[PDB]
Amino acid sequence: PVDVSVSIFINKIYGVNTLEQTYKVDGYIVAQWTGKPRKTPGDKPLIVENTQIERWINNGLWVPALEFINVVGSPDTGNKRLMLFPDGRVIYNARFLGSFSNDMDFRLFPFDRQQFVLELEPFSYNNQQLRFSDIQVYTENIDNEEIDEWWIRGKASTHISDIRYDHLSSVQPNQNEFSRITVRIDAVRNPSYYLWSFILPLGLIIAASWSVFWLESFSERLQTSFTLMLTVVAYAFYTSNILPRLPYTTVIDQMIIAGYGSIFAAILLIIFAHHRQANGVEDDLLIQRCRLAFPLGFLAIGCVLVI
Amino acid sequence: PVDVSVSIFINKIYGVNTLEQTYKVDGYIVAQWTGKPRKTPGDKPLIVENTQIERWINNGLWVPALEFINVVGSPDTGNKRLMLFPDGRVIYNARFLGSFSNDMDFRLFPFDRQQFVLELEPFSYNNQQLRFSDIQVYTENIDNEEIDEWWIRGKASTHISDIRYDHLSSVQPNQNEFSRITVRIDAVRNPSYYLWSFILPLGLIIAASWSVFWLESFSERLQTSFTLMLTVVAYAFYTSNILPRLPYTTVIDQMIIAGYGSIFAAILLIIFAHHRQANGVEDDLLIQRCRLAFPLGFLAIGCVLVI
Amino acid sequence: PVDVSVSIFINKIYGVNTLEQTYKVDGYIVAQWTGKPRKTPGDKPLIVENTQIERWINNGLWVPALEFINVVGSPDTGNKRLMLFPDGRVIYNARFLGSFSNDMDFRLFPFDRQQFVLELEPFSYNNQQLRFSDIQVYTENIDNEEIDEWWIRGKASTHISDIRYDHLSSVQPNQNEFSRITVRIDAVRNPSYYLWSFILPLGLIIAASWSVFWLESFSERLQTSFTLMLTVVAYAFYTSNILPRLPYTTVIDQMIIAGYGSIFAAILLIIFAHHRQANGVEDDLLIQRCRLAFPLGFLAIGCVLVI
Amino acid sequence: PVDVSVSIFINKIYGVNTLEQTYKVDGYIVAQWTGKPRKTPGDKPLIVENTQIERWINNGLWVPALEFINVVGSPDTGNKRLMLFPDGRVIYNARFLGSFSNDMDFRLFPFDRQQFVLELEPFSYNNQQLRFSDIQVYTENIDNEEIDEWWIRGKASTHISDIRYDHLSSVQPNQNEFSRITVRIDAVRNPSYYLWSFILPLGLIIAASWSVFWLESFSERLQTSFTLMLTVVAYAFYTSNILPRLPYTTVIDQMIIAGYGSIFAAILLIIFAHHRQANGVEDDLLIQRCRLAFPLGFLAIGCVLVI
Amino acid sequence: PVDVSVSIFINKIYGVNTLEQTYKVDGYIVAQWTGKPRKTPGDKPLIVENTQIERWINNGLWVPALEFINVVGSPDTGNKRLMLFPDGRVIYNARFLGSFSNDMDFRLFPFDRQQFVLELEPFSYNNQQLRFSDIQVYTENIDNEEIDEWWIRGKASTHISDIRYDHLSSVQPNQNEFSRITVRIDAVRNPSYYLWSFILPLGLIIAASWSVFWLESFSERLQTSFTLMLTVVAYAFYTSNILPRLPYTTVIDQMIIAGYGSIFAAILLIIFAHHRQANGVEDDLLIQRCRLAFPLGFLAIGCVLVI
Ligand SMILES: CN1CCN(C(=O)O[C@@H]2c3nccnc3C(=O)N2c2ccc(Cl)cn2)CC1
Ligand SMILES: CN1CCN(C(=O)O[C@@H]2c3nccnc3C(=O)N2c2ccc(Cl)cn2)CC1
Ligand SMILES: CN1CCN(C(=O)O[C@@H]2c3nccnc3C(=O)N2c2ccc(Cl)cn2)CC1
Ligand SMILES: CN1CCN(C(=O)O[C@@H]2c3nccnc3C(=O)N2c2ccc(Cl)cn2)CC1
Ligand SMILES: CN1CCN(C(=O)O[C@@H]2c3nccnc3C(=O)N2c2ccc(Cl)cn2)CC1
Repeated sequence: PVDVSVSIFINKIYGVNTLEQTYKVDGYIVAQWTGKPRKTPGDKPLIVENTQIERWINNGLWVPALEFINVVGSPDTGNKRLMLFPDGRVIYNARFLGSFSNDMDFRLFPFDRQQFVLELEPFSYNNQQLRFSDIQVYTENIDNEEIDEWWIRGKASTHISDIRYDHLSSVQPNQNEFSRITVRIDAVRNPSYYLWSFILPLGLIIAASWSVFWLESFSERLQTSFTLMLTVVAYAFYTSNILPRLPYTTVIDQMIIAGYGSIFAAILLIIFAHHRQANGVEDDLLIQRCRLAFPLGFLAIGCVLVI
Repeated sequence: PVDVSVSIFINKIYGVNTLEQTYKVDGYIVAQWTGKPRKTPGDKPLIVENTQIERWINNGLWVPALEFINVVGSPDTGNKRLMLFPDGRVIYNARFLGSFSNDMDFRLFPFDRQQFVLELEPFSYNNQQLRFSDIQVYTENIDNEEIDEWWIRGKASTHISDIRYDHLSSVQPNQNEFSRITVRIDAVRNPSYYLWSFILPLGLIIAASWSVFWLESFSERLQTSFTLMLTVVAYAFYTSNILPRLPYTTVIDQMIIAGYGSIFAAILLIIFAHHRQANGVEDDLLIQRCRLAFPLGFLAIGCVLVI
Repeated sequence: PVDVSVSIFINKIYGVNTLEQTYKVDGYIVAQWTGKPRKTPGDKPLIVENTQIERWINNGLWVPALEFINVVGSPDTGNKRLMLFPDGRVIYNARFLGSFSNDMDFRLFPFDRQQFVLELEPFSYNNQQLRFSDIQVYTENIDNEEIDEWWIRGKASTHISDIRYDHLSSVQPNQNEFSRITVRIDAVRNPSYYLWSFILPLGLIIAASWSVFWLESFSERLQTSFTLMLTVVAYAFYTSNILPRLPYTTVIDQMIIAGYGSIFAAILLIIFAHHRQANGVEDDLLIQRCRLAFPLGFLAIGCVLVI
Repeated sequence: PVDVSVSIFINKIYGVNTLEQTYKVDGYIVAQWTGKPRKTPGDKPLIVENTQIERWINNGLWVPALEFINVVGSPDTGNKRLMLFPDGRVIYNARFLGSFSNDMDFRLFPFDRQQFVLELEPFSYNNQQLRFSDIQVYTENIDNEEIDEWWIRGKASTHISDIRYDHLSSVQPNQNEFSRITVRIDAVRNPSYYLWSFILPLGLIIAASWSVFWLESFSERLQTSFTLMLTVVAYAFYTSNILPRLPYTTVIDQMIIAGYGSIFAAILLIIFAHHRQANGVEDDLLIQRCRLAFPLGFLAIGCVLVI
Repeated sequence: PVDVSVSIFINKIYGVNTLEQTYKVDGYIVAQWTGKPRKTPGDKPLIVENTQIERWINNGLWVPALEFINVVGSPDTGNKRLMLFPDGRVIYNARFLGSFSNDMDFRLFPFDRQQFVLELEPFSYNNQQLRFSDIQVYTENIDNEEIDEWWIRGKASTHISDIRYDHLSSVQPNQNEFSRITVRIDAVRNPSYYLWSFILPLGLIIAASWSVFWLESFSERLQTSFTLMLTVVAYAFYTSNILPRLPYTTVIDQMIIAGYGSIFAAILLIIFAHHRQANGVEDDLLIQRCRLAFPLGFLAIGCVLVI
């Protein structure tokens, strides 16, 4: 059972696709194992780049194909390198840019916590043939957190395991466990942009909605919530067109639903204030003055949606 | 007639193109058929990965090309593996990402039922040369329905059948039936996002539209439905910029039309109210008070569109 | 002069690009021609799939390149197959997906009739070297038009001709006419979406524009016409974002220009009615009541557009 | 010094990318030169299609690589052809699709004059080794300009010149001038769509803005200018979503700023009119009756854009 | 320790992706080194183009792969050229187009200062095997600055350095410093388009907002502030849709925030003016006439955000 020791060097994690639950990783794989000793020129290690690697594989060099289990599509492999040592050991070094897949929950956007994952697994060789000895992951990142969209928490957490593959086994009974390296990088979204540019003005819109009650006439009170309604639509349009695509409501979506709610609720009280009377124009002196009543009724219903 | 056994492993079904009637399928194919026995190194099955498979083919390994009938474009093939057993049998295993085509009706969106389909068929060998012995499909999915756009329902239908290509047959008469594997995976759309952020406020807009009759003045009444019209336009827009491209009207698309209708029907009633008179300002006390007439008249005419 | 029988089987015609004048065709080419008899294994027809065709060609197999004349870029090719019969004859079968070029008039959108074309031609052999014996095209489609964007009308037109490249001929004089196959598929656009979701409400906006004249005051008449204008801009905006980009105006675009007009004409009359007076508010006592005059005056200006 | 004759046949010029200063050119390249006499099968010219050309190159056939100096990326090449004549001469024919770069000024859009340029040059051979003997360009386009976005004007300009790369020469001193073919194709934009759907309504918006002065009251005069303001924004938007992305203002863009200006200037005058007084309500019966004054001040700013 | 002399020729720097922090570079690499003397045809340096380069490599030509350290994905390579001299020296020449990554701060857009960076380093060989003797960069760009998006300021930066990978060294101890060429080009953004088309009209929007205090009534003062609010939303939208996407606010983003605030402060002062009284309509003679107060109060807070 060949021991393969791995090092992944992560260069940039970028381009998160909310819809596809996808993110881009550029970096390097280094894979090392020990073969039977060789005679290299001089005595110095033999270097074999790109094209020539296939030539060595033809003359019988075992260079096992390691699949990125959760890569969507197949990665752009940059340069490849075989490092063949005379003491026997073999190093395969190559650059890759890949699009990777992971479960991503975006429901509390723009306050999501996500985690970026890599899954390596030898493509054709079982655990009894090729085994992952160890893995080091190097996230050569740090600093400039507010210039980048995401805050990396940890240093990269790792777990090597055995996967079975209990569908038709049968082919090779007793031996259908593959060893799998699983690298996880934890991360937090830097919400500033979304707070100041989406959350804040959506609030000023929402708040200023409640100023509909400081209007004197019923005609004023009502004709204005129609403009005010048109505003939340202008906003939802502005919001939706800019924000990441998801198949669900995020927190910001709910804020917008709440805007439609306060305003539609406003419409109802306002019409109600007017026509519920003991004459015709008996506008409920206190209900018309719910100018404080439901702004804080919104903030109570607001603090409960937080739970 | 070579018996070929297939097993398809479905990893991710994503990216439905509504206009193109398209979806993405990531997975693995395993194909097995049995040959004349080989003398393999050691005695354990021989592994041939990617490039070396072509090398084996140039030397006469029969690897029959299995075509994805309904793949739009030609799939992204990942690692390929030939697994050659001494008892003769041959296993072809490769990872694939493909764009598949199937008839998709999205009329009752966002509540569509869809079925993601795969059709396998040997590219050059007929039922009398190469035959599909059996096929199993494994969708090793589970959990997180409320996170995903699509909810898979069954375990996946399978069907092997025989296709008669009766166009110039003639070339090889009597032997022009190809055997076809058909996988069908049932699905339902996640209607939550479309309900809460589209259906709901669209209703509040349509509903608030009716509050125009609670206005005292005629000029207020009329000038108002023009802001109100401007609303359903800004809203139809927000919908169409965000919702999926189609060549037909969905349930939402209709709501928008009924939206335009209520307002335009209103405008007419309002002018009628005013100008159908025996003086100038004889507003039909009852017709100006059709505040209940067409709000509940909209629910009957609205629900008849459901039949 | 080698006789080539061609047969194209059309699977999907999708993805029309209105600015670039483009469409996608997925299907298969089958080309048949006859060589000197071969000694094939058994005596049965010899099959050569993908990778191997190029190999036979290094050993002198003439497999002439047939070019897609009006293809944009170079086609996505699926599986290749040579079918080599012992009596001499040779059949080439391949799958393709290509983006094709053709003149397309979209002036009468959403009611265009279009025709999707394939133009095949030998890439290197003239009419005296390679000639198209015949060509048949099978678009084994039918049914479900109300699901697809386009409705195919005919069964496909065919045309074999001779193309005379008379630019420097000279090199090989008297012999530079290549034989060309031309396929034609007629189609009609499915106007349903555009009828209900563009034409109808745009008609309602314009119609409701005319309701400006039932407004009592001048202040009312002119201000409401500003909202009216903004609704046509909001509509102008919703139209252009969803509708296909063209370098010319369609029918829907004109309805829009007509909209801005009916509204701008009213602005002018409305100011006129009021300021053309013998006192100050002498709205030409009758002209303000052109409530019927220019709506049907619009429909006549509308039918002058039948020309 | 090898004499090479070139002929380019342009099939389609399309897809102008304003931002990147790029356009697509599809066509064929033909190059002819005279080698040492050969013995071809029969004695008529030998044809070598695609794959097979490298094979001929591997055996010492000089097929010199001619680079498209201004191509963005590397061209999509379709079928390749070698034509080997017994008298020595060699013909290289290939189809290409390329994105080419040239300086493009889009300021006076939608009436720009652009020129599509192709630049050809041997990649590895200097003027003393390989020289462009002559070149002719064929624009086999014609008819129906009214359906196409761009109108090709001339019959294509041609220039063979010598480029002196005087950077370290040194390597090969006295000999580092490359021969360069320059093709120029002038064209004009189809101004129809933009005149009718941008300029005409952009104008009617700006014009109707001026009706603010026929409003009687000060509220009306001031408040409407705000609604009037929102319209130039909504119009600014539609303009921006549809029109080409540039790093500078176009004519229309300036038209839009002028819309914003006329309205902001009106805001001031309207306020000035009201408050420049000898009472409170000394509304300049005249400055409020600059109803003719500043529409022609706009026609003046309009004619100043020409100076 | 092989001396490699490098020269980069920059053709075009374009296509900057703000979210990915990406930009496109088209140009040429020249690499020169001296090997052991060769026997070339004639005595003139031998030319080996594209395809034939690998053929020389398979015969043992050392052609070391130079990695673009900071490239995103792997470059589109055009023509390659090997120039093999009799005296030993070898020149590698290739055109390339790549997307490169560099840290980009876009906080004070549109008044950005950026620097476009290229990083070269041998993929497999350290400082002791392969060393960069010198490098010159030629950016033969100039002029028409007001036509191109970015104004290249300095000439070109050059820095050869030694990178110490101190990760498992071990494998090759004492020798794991690679020599790195770093090219820096400074550039400044052309702020014209965003000034004249964004900054300016945004300013006129904000300013014309303050005129709400010149309105006589409270309803005039309040209701208009809502149309004023919807106008900022409209502008936010138009801005957002056109401007480059980033994860943080730029200057324009703040202007919009300031716009939202100014309107909300107005909603407040205005309601307050009205209800802070000793009667009911005692509109504070100074606070109603904060017509100068907070137009200038915005200018100090506007001037303090700059400092
Ligand atoms: C990464 N590597 C290991 C797994 N492979 C694989 O084994 O494929 C399928 C697979 N994919 C998903 C889930 N289960 C299975 C399974 O049981 N397979 C299988 C089963 C038998 C044989 Cl001979 C080959 N493959 C592809 C290459
Ligand atoms: C998957 N497969 C079966 C179909 N092949 C082929 O049959 O293509 C066509 C095809 N496509 C669609 C409908 N009918 C036909 C037909 O009659 N064909 C055909 C073409 C050539 C020959 Cl020799 C025999 N048959 C190619 C490979
Ligand atoms: C199908 N086809 C590809 C184009 N080929 C070719 O003929 O190239 C050009 C071409 N393209 C478009 C229009 N006319 C011509 C012409 O007259 N050509 C030409 C010019 C010289 C020689 Cl030797 C051969 N052909 C020939 C066969
Ligand atoms: C078509 N083409 C191929 C590449 N060639 C080349 O000359 O590239 C560079 C280049 N590109 C742009 C501007 N100047 C130069 C220069 O002086 N070069 C150069 C550098 C070294 C050597 Cl040996 C030869 N040429 C020139 C002709
Ligand atoms: C340009 N070139 C040199 C080095 N390569 C390389 O060094 O890969 C990794 C790498 N990438 C990023 C950061 N550090 C390292 C490291 O220490 N590696 C490594 C791992 C094993 C061996 Cl033998 C040599 N080097 C990449 C290609």
